[PDB]
Amino acid sequence: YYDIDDVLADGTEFPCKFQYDIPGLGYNPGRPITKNTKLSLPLWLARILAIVGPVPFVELLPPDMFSTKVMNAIKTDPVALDLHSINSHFFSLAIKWIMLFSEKELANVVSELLLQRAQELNHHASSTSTFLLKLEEMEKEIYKKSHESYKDTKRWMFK
Amino acid sequence: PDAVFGDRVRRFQEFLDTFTSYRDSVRSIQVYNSNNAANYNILPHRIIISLDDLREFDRSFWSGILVEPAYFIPPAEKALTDLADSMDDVPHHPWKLSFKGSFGAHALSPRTLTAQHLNKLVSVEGIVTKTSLVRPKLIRSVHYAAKTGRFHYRDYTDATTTLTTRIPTPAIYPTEDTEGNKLTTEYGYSTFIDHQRITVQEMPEMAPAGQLPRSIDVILDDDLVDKTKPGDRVNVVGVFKSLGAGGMNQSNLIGFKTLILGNTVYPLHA
Amino acid sequence: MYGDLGNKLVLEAKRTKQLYARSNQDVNLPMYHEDIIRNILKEVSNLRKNTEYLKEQQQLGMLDDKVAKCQYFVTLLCMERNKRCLLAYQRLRTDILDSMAWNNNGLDLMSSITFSQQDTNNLSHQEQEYLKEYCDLITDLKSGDLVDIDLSGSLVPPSDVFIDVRVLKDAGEIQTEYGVFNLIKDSQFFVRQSDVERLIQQGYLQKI
Amino acid sequence: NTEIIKSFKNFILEFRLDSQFIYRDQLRNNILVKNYSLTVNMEHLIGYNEDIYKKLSDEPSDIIPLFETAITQVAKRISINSLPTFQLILNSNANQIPLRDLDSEHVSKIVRLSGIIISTSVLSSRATYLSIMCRNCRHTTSITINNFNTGNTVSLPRSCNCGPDPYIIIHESSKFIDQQFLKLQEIPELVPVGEMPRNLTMTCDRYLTNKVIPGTRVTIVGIYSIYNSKNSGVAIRTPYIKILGIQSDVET
Amino acid sequence: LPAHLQQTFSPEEIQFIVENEPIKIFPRITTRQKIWQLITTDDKALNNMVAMRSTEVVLWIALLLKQQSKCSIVAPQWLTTKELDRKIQYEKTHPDRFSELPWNWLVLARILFNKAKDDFHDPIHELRGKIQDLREIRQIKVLKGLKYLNESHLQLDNLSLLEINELRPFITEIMDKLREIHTASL
Repeated sequence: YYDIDDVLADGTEFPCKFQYDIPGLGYNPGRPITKNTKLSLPLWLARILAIVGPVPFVELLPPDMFSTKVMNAIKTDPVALDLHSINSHFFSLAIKWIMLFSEKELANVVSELLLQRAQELNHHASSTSTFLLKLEEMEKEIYKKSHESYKDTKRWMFK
Repeated sequence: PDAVFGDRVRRFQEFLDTFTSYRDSVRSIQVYNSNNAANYNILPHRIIISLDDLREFDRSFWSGILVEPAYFIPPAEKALTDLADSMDDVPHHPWKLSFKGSFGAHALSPRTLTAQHLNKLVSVEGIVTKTSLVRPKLIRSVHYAAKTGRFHYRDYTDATTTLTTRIPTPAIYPTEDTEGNKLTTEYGYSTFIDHQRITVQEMPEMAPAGQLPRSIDVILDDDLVDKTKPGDRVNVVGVFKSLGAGGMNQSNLIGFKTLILGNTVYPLHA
Repeated sequence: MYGDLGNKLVLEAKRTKQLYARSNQDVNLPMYHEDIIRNILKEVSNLRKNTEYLKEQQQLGMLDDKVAKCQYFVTLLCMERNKRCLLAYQRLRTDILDSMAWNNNGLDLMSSITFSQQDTNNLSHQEQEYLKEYCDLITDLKSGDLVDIDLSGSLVPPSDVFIDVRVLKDAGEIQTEYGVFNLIKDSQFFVRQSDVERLIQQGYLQKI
Repeated sequence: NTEIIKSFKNFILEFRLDSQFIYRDQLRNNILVKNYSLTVNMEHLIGYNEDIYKKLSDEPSDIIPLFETAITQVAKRISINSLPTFQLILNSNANQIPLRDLDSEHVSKIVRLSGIIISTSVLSSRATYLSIMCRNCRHTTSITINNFNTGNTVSLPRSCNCGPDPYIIIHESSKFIDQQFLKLQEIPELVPVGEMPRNLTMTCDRYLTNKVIPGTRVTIVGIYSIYNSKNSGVAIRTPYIKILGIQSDVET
Repeated sequence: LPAHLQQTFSPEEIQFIVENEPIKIFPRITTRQKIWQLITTDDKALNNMVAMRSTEVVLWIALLLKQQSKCSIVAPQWLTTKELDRKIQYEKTHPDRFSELPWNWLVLARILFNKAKDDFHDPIHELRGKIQDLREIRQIKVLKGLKYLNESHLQLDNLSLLEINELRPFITEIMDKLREIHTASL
């Protein structure tokens, strides 16, 4: 991690439950943490506890970010759907979720959402918009990398 | 009718097996209409269809409904009733749709309307504001002559029909068949439905800076009468029809009132 | 409230990347935020206090327990998470101090300790000695090329050899190299682009 | 009617200041955003040709709906299905006519003025292109109206004999637009020492709706027209300004 | 540390590459001899010129001599109202291709029209009419050629050098996110 977009992605919370019993909690009541207790963990922490354990410590239940509501709302209209309201980050997280789960049915949905928002950051980069409010924070980098390249070509062609 | 209806009804016969759970619930309506007759000698005919298998059967029919619904709902209307006869043959009546919806990009609040959202499936929300009264309405009239035997018939539909428009019949009183007869209007055997117009405006919390609220008025028919109290937070789904003449018929400023022909009026609590 | 101080230092650093990005310079780097550093550095002293605490107790009471090996596997991690938020911040503050010593220091000045980077207070004691040695690393390079003495500036490609240069309100008749200029206010020139690029960067002659 | 399109179709393609030409770069960047309009500065018409502005200044009600179809034949030289009729928004600065002195001479003339907006209205629907069928013959047709002169200037015909007005509008295949119906009061620094401040009522087209909040200082370029509703005299009309192009200030 | 853009060419470094390709001039200073010399490193010939007899120099010298009016830039083969009409009517009847551009397509239409506007045949509404027309036909097929991008391969058969240096940071930042989904799912 030297990139600041990579560090901030780990701080999100995931509703994951336990399997064993631990006599200590750095977080408070009742230092023996009973099993079948559900907590929300940061993704820097619940990413190495899902492997090291044959039974690992953490069950890693699926969130609402990839529930059937969101997976149905992005097959209807990928353009006018909010992505700044879910949390804030989508593409830096849904790559991390695929590697720890190896699901071949999510990678055929994000690869179609990404094409449909790609075709409308090339239209609006031709020099009065609401598309500064409903973009993903991974797309606001390439929007400021594209709109400041068309501007420096249209500047040069006319004096 | 054409083949435009012809292939269109047939493709809605492939919607009975992929999601055959809808074909289960038609029998459950036919269950309560038998067991109520077993105690005497309640349920409507409205089927909640999720707008979720239509992405997984035909994308050229799912996007067909949300663009021009006056050409795909009345085909899917008559396709449902013939399946609502062939499975249930023991007893001797619209069978309307619902569209649960999985709400599309037409999720517009009633401040942003009327421009290009005519003839679509909007999903409007807000706070109900008038709550008018209920009156019946004629649809079918069966006449009867007792000098020559047989019954008769007369269809009669207004401009606020199911979805389309046809030649308007100002049928005041159908009488006087091609004989010497004084025909009789059989009440009881005729059909009557209920009619109720309510007006809904936008929510004051999601309002812009200080202005007047802009309301829109929605017609409910055949099932949703006395569903919501005034002053409730209501989500509604319908078709943004626009009827009336804009002063071009009276040979002489404003014109073309708009309405919504609602289906699902669905109370929310948030 | 266990690694929350990582999420307050990082979002503090994201502001400075977006003052450099669009159009403006990062003249006046904001401040060295130090009170959130001491709050992070207090907790890594406290998380060392437990891993030596369990080291004596695992040889007396626990006796090599696998459930007790989890605390060595959890308290190791929060040392990493606060290490990464403390290196992402002090690399981002480094490259802006790398660019500022690479654009407007050592350019027709040849010894510019003062007169540039006019804060000299928003940097720590350690970041103010890193910079001053780094400018002596540059002048090693410009002595073994002789392409041009101080190869630093002017990454604009050359065109239009003779330009018009209008004096903006700075008297002094200062220049001695390649002739005196006899500089008076508001009087424009016709000179070649080789002798003015050493003065067009000082905020001293306005027109190209 | 004829060939005045080609005298305007060459104006959009060939108008050019020093290096970068404007009306093929303002027409292209207003299609990618799906904005569907154009902004003509009115000084650039008379620098290019005077015979065009001579027709536009005399009889504006019959020529601006000819320029709206001269744009939509050019946007099919750039995009290559649904391209509607474009809208023309124009602005200029000659001399303000104050709100008190609007005689009977300025009927159907381009007039700019100023004032304070009192109130707005709710949006509505006007028809552009509608489809008609007869009740007995069932002979379908299509009437496309594009001109705007509020009640009735183009209506249904009387035969395709059959009865009095056998025609029905079909609501399933049409297109519609918006109207706004403002009101405008004169600025109180042109003081009516013995009078009350008067007011006028405007209309707005599809792309000027919901642009201005009540209580601002605007400058409005429009056609001073007339309409004859009975909603108090003999052969009396009523005045109103068909807005084409509202140049408000910075809203502040 | 360049740190401005650092991964593309800025469009003042594109007029630096196109100024290394030769064209023809009609000179107006002889300096041949009869029976002091330009001794530059990269060209080092054509000291010997005759008044009004064509020779071939590199392009960055022939803009030095136009500013003093001791030369006259000839037209290339494409700045012709008879030649650019075939390269337009190719574009309408083949909606998949790029017709042909001499790879200094846009750049040699800028440095010639601003500086050398006395040597063509009527640039008013004959050459700035076509070159803006041929940039708006061409910028449709680029916009329809991006609905079809994938994560392994692409073909862009004949594009200029300035229609690419505005299009790198859009494609290579999106196609690097379609690679990291297909190979992260495997």
